[PDB]
Amino acid sequence: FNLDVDSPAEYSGPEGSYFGFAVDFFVPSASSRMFLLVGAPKANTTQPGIVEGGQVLKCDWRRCQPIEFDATGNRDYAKDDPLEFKSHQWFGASVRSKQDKILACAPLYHWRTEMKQEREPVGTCFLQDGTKTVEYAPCRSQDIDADGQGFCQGGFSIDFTKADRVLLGGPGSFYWQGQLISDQVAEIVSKYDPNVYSIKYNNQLATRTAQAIFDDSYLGYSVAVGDFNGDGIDDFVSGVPRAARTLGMVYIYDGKNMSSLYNFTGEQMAAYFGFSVAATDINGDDYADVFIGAPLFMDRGSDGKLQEVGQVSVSLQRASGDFQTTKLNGFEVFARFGSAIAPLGDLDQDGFNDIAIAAPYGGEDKKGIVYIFNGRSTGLNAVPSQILEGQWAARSGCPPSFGYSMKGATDIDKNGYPDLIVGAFGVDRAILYRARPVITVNAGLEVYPSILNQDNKTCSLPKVSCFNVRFCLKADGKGVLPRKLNFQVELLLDKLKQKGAIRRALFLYSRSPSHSKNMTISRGGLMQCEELIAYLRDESEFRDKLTPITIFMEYRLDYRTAADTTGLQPILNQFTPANISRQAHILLD
Amino acid sequence: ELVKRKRIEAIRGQILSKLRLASPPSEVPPGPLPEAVLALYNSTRDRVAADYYAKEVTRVLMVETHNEIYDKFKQSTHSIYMFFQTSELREAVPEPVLLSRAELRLLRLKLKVEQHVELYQKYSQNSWRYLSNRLLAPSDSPEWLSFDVTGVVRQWLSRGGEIEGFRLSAHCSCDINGFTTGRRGDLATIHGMNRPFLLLMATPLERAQALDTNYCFSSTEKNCCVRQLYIDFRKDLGWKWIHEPKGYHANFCLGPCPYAPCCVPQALEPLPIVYYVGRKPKVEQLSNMIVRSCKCS
Amino acid sequence: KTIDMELVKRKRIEAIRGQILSKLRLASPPSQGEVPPGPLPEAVLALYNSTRDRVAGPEADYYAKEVTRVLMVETHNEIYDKFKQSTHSIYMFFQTSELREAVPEPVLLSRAELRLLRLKLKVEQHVELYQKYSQNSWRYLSNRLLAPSDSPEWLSFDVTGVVRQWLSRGGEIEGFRLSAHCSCDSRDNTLQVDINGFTTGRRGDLATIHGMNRPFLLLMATPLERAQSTEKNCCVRQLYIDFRKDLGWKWIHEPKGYHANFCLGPCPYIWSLDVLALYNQHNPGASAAPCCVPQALEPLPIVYYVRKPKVEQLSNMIVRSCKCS
Ligand SMILES: *[C@@H]1O[C@H](CO)[C@@H](O[C@@H]2O[C@H](CO)[C@@H](O[C@@H]3O[C@H](CO[C@H]4O[C@H](CO[C@H]5O[C@H](CO)[C@@H](O)[C@H](O)[C@@H]5O)[C@@H](O)[C@H](O[C@H]5O[C@H](CO)[C@@H](O)[C@H](O)[C@@H]5O)[C@@H]4O)[C@@H](O)[C@H](O[C@H]4O[C@H](CO)[C@@H](O)[C@H](O)[C@@H]4O)[C@@H]3O)[C@H](O)[C@H]2NC(C)=O)[C@H](O)[C@H]1NC(C)=O
Ligand SMILES: *[C@@H]1O[C@H](CO)[C@@H](O[C@@H]2O[C@H](CO)[C@@H](O[C@@H]3O[C@H](CO[C@H]4O[C@H](CO)[C@@H](O)[C@H](O)[C@@H]4O)[C@@H](O)[C@H](O[C@H]4O[C@H](CO)[C@@H](O)[C@H](O)[C@@H]4O[C@H]4O[C@H](CO)[C@@H](O)[C@H](O)[C@@H]4O)[C@@H]3O)[C@H](O)[C@H]2NC(C)=O)[C@H](O)[C@H]1NC(C)=O
Ligand SMILES: *[C@@H]1O[C@H](CO)[C@@H](O[C@@H]2O[C@H](CO)[C@@H](O[C@@H]3O[C@H](CO[C@H]4O[C@H](CO[C@H]5O[C@H](CO)[C@@H](O)[C@H](O)[C@@H]5O)[C@@H](O)[C@H](O)[C@@H]4O)[C@@H](O)[C@H](O[C@H]4O[C@H](CO)[C@@H](O)[C@H](O)[C@@H]4O)[C@@H]3O)[C@H](O)[C@H]2NC(C)=O)[C@H](O)[C@H]1NC(C)=O
Ligand SMILES: *[C@@H]1O[C@H](CO)[C@@H](O[C@@H]2O[C@H](CO)[C@@H](O[C@@H]3O[C@H](CO)[C@@H](O)[C@H](O[C@H]4O[C@H](CO)[C@@H](O)[C@H](O)[C@@H]4O)[C@@H]3O)[C@H](O)[C@H]2NC(C)=O)[C@H](O)[C@H]1NC(C)=O
Ligand SMILES: *[C@@H]1O[C@H](CO)[C@@H](O[C@@H]2O[C@H](CO)[C@@H](O[C@@H]3O[C@H](CO[C@H]4O[C@H](CO)[C@@H](O)[C@H](O)[C@@H]4O)[C@@H](O)[C@H](O)[C@@H]3O)[C@H](O)[C@H]2NC(C)=O)[C@H](O)[C@H]1NC(C)=O
Ligand SMILES: *[C@@H]1O[C@H](CO)[C@@H](O[C@@H]2O[C@H](CO)[C@@H](O[C@@H]3O[C@H](CO)[C@@H](O)[C@H](O)[C@@H]3O)[C@H](O)[C@H]2NC(C)=O)[C@H](O)[C@H]1NC(C)=O
Ligand SMILES: *[C@@H]1O[C@H](CO)[C@@H](O[C@@H]2O[C@H](CO)[C@@H](O)[C@H](O)[C@H]2NC(C)=O)[C@H](O)[C@H]1NC(C)=O
Ligand SMILES: *[C@@H]1O[C@H](CO)[C@@H](O)[C@H](O)[C@H]1NC(C)=O
Ligand SMILES: [Ca+2]
Ligand SMILES: [Ca+2]
Ligand SMILES: [Ca+2]
Ligand SMILES: [Ca+2]
Repeated sequence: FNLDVDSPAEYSGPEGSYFGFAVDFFVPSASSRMFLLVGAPKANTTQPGIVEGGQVLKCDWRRCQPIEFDATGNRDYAKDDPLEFKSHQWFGASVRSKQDKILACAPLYHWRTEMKQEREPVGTCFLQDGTKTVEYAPCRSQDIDADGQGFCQGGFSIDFTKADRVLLGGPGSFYWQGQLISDQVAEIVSKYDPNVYSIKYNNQLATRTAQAIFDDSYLGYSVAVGDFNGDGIDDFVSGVPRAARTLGMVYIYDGKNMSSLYNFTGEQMAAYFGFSVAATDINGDDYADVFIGAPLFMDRGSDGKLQEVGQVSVSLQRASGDFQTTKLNGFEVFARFGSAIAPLGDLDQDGFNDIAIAAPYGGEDKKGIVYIFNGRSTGLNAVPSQILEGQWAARSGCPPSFGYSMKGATDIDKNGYPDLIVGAFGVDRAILYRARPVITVNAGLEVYPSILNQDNKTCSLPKVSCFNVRFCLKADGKGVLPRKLNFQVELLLDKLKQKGAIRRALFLYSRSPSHSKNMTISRGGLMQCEELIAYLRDESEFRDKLTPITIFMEYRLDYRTAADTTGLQPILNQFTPANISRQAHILLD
Repeated sequence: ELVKRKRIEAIRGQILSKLRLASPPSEVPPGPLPEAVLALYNSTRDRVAADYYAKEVTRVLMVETHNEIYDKFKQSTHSIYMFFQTSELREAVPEPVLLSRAELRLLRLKLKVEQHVELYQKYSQNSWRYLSNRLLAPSDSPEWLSFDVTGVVRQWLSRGGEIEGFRLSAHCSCDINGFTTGRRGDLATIHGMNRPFLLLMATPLERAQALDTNYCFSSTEKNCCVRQLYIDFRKDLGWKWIHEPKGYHANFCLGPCPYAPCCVPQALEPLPIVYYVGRKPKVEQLSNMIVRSCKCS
Repeated sequence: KTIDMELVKRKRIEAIRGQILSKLRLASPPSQGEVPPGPLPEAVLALYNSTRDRVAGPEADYYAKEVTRVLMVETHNEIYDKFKQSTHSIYMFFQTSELREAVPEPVLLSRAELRLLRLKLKVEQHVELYQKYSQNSWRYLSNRLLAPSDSPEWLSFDVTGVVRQWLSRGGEIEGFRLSAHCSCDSRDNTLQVDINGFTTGRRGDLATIHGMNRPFLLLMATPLERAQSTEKNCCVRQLYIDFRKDLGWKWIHEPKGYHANFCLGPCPYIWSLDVLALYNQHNPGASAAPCCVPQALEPLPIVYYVRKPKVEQLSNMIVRSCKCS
């Protein structure tokens, strides 16, 4: 709810380049600056003879700079015999970053066999750990042809573990059975050799080939990491959307010896159960939880007609090994809710992680919507607390696809709150939404006495029936915010009487039914309270002694004086921002 | 006198933070307060024998020789059996996660010679499984010991078994020893006051409601984190007189510690070296070289 | 609080340099023109390989310790003459002419842990260790529960107090005994542990190497060649704190005062003239910036009211000692 939609950062790349197809963060060595990593897989580069090689750009929080992963053209196997084809390789289709490491891949990279003249899409990745740039093509092997890893398209999806292992998905391996490959980063760079086209890694973990019934399964279509067998080693989660006769499945493998741990299965044919997956602990139990998107899920409408809305299943991990699974249906028809799932960390710093789910084709003009969901003790809140709307219309070709890729859980502005990058490759754009600080306010209101006598003269005046109004105010926040929060408080006596009626209350010295007061209070210290005297009008001035006198107290914030150096204005917690009211009565008999 | 006044204001901010409190609470008796909590306070100061917040200390006494403690045991003159009720344990500490430290304390009487003691746990209400061990010294005065059974108490609060207990026999040479008297009350306090009680230290529900290289190397900390540092002898020192090793990960602690608190290492590891002395090779081990963890104190 | 460098790492390196030399009680590196390049015996490589194996379990403790080991006596001598091997116990024997030769004076001995070799034992076992008294009697030492290791495991038992007593007597023959747990009050017994032994019957050419990895006693002693409060340095100063006097808090009944000390004093390093002399107190951690920090702390129990009196205990309050690290 606290994402700043008033002043978001708009980053742009070359038009038609699908700029924003993959997004991620960049946090290098020590306490340095932070960057946005954006993929543009159809982007023309300066590579000799390479048309639309693609690139990954480093943007500053505010110009963007291309990252030089590879400046060379197509290597030759022999004279007039090109070894590789980097044109239209879609480099930057998936970008994943861990500390000072940036991993980008080219899923549509084709490579000619070293036995004969083929053009097989084995896929390749480039890894940059500071200065050294290495190549990584675990599917570029001697296991050629569709039967092997020739059509693997390694690097279609990637992720990092907490133990410096890379997780790579290859949906085309073994006649499109798919394959997961995991290599230690110490081995990737050490065993790299620009003169060796098929490097064999000893600590490689891979899903070996199975029976022919499992062909055309697309294992490795999406990936995510998290511990599930309760050992400490990040395990491999991957969607298998065409498995189970187009029902869609998700396989879980152990991250130590590549063994199957748990299975999930879609519940509707061709719902693409497994298009996107994510792993993050959502209910504060230190057990990573599985989020599976099925953007093509069709549910039944109220009228009995089917409607494609997409579905995400939420599976809560338990120590007993089981899973508590629920299902979250999309809101808009054909929006493909569940196309992208980005763990956000604790977006609002409430003690429970939160998550974003995108419907890249929802909203007006099919521009795109991103829904923000908050965690709680019982799991994920099914109702979204914030709606991110796309602003960019569809020129021609692909729709804007706002939300198609996203990544969270990184506080890029050191504001105390993790922020969120949202890609929209159809309009070549990426947008940074900054989390606004959340102010929790506890307001109080005491009215003593409750019963106002018709003639109780006590407070000094040259004396009329008067009473004390004591209102207390306390505020706090959890992040990087200033101490002094300036509040504007308004009080209205006897509001129930609309403008034009007969009023019956007004402050003692202000001589005015309303009293304004500018209030600087400090968060965290103590509750600052203030008393003041208001009185009732004489009996003969109004015959209306039946209309209960409601004391109304309203409070607001300045925001401008509570903003940050970056102009990020805080925001109140959503269920408890309101003003409060109480009342006193005149009795008889 | 100015040096001492700065620490006091840090103690003020520490105690309130340890209680997770911003301000102290807001009477009776004009005489001495109840000796039920003075028995706890006299039992907490009596020491013969991460988590910086406070722990609420409560205790529970054992069951007399009545209440069915006798139809099962009673006569093994070389042992002592102790039993407790779970209906009162899960009331001082509701959630097993709140339990932090649970040490079982007894009371010694015999002062002459020495004995060897083995401790067991109650399983299947008939079988006993080994726990810990401790040798005893002839102290001329009554001494108070304690056995850390936190791991045992934690599992018992998760179970609905309303009857549990412990067993204290002597050494088994593979012959019974330890308790040479058959009254069972000569060596320890039976059926009297100051009888064995289980001292508990848990965290209130009001509260709940130092990582090492496994976190400091996978994340970029701005605070007191242990940074990586591989020290080579030939490269960073110019020492070719040390055969093994020829380089190691000593690391260091760098980082701030706010609420002068410094980033000091908490856990260190020794390093074995191999060097020659003229013609005599000596394999020696240096103490505390590899910095594992780092703390702020 | 000013930008900071990567030179902090070099401050550690130059503190390590002076540290290693001080723990070895050396002023300059020794001569290596008296050392022959090439020969690296596999006898000292087994020592170094056993010291890197860390089995889970004052002024003289900061200096270096010369690590030497001694293997045991085989079952081909004396170990079969009285008892041999049985399911009830396992016997290991050592000499003394080599124990008091690696550590001549019994005082030099610092830590002496006896290390063995486990085999896969799966579920559960319990082991008790004994010492040889006089010749006839055996006395308890320690005990240890066993975990289901599917792979060969290496253990270690701190028998320092035993070896020191063995170095004081001229007893030319010593040894240990390894039986198992004794379930008593009702009588049960047996041993099921598979430790690397002799098996008695392995012969041939490879039989000679089947005596390797046998139980050995790792020793860590101080070489014979070494032998031998007034708030100047980092010392802990006295400070008595009263609650009514120094805090003005009447809401805490007990206690009514305690001694909360503090650490005052500088901790510098690599000073002119040099020092390599006082290195055990100035910077024993060899850190880039040594601070006078407390090393040992003690908790404090408190008593306060809220209708429910709660007895609580605070962690880390009383400062005992102060170090530079
Ligand atoms: C979650 O769900 C998923 C999906 O269901 C599940 O993952 C699959 O789990 C099933 C469980 O059974 C796995 O099925 C097993 O697959 C084994 C395959 O590996 C070997 O077997 C190959 C068999 O060859 C087939 O084809 C030939 C004809 O070509 C035919 O004659 C055979 O009978 C067989 O059908 C074998 O060829 C292959 O060998 C390779 O390498 C050699 C060189 O060594 C080379 O010469 C070969 O050419 C080949 O390249 C490979 O080694 C299979 O062996 C195994 O067999 C068991 O079941 C049968 C039937 O019950 C028994 O008769 C047999 O004795 C075995 O017990 C079994 O069928 C499937 O592979 C998984 N898919 C994966 C991992 O992608 C997860 O397990 C689920 N999760 C959980 C927790 O359950
Ligand atoms: C005291 O300790 C020292 C070292 O601390 C030791 O010297 C070393 O001995 C070990 C024997 O275990 C040697 O390790 C072997 O290495 C070869 C090849 O290694 C090459 O590369 C190294 C660089 O690291 C070079 O220095 C070296 O000269 C070689 O060129 C391996 O082939 C050995 O076997 C492995 O493969 C087998 C399959 O054939 C496996 O079955 C076996 O498990 C071995 O490990 C493999 O599997 C492991 C999983 O279980 C996996 O984790 C491993 O990575 C590997 O894949 C063997 O490992 C080592 O080279 C020696 N060091 C030097 C500098 O020479 C002393 O011998 C020792 N003294 C004693 C015991 O008395
Ligand atoms: C590839 O790697 C995987 C894992 O990385 C290996 O799978 C392992 O298999 C071994 C069997 O060889 C299992 O060990 C057994 O443990 C039993 C005791 O339970 C312990 O493990 C629990 C695991 O956690 C549980 O919860 C999670 C949910 O979080 C579940 O998903 C999971 O399935 C478990 O149910 C711990 O939680 C628990 O606290 C225990 O520590 C033992 O009883 C068992 O047999 C022993 O005892 C036998 C006789 O009693 C004896 O004969 C045997 O030799 C053995 O000693 C065995 O030890 C591992 O638990 C299991 N891993 C995991 C993560 O569960 C797989 O073997 C490996 N493959 C290869 C080829 O290397
Ligand atoms: C619970 O703890 C409290 C303290 O927290 C403890 O109070 C102790 O009371 C004894 C008195 O019995 C104190 O000891 C006395 O100290 C003065 C000198 O200051 C002596 O003169 C006293 O004389 C003793 O010796 C006599 C010899 O003829 C005895 O006959 C006579 O009974 C006296 O004991 C005595 O030494 C002691 O100082 C305090 N404790 C502290 C910390 O000050 C109380 O007794 C404890 N209660 C239980 C049930 O454990
Ligand atoms: C006629 O009008 C008179 C004035 O308008 C009324 O006098 C009022 O009488 C009520 C009792 O019903 C008083 O309320 C009490 O106030 C005390 C104040 O003590 C606190 O003071 C400060 C806050 O200012 C606080 O910090 C302290 O710690 C004390 O807690 C409360 O403690 C009591 O609970 C109680 O509410 C009014 O204070 C008093 N008004 C004035 C101006 O003195 C009179 O009651 C009316 N007659 C009727 C209605 O018949
Ligand atoms: C990246 O650069 C390439 C060129 O290096 C761009 O490809 C060019 O695309 C245009 C259409 O967008 C092609 O024009 C066509 O020409 C043919 C004649 O061959 C004509 O018949 C068609 O009707 C059309 O007009 C152009 O040929 C093509 N260039 C090459 C060398 O093939 C590409 O658009 C650039 N992409 C981005 C994102 O900048
Ligand atoms: C004080 O703030 C509350 C907010 O809770 C206002 O209540 C709103 O009232 C309008 C119509 O009366 C409703 O349409 C809104 O839905 C209410 N808000 C909520 C959050 O339910 C109230 O109007 C404010 N006071 C005044 C005088 O305007
Ligand atoms: C308080 O500040 C407001 C501006 O928000 C101003 O209009 C008003 O006059 C101020 N009132 C007082 C009493 O300072
Ligand atoms: Ca795992
Ligand atoms: Ca969870
Ligand atoms: Ca949250
Ligand atoms: Ca932020």
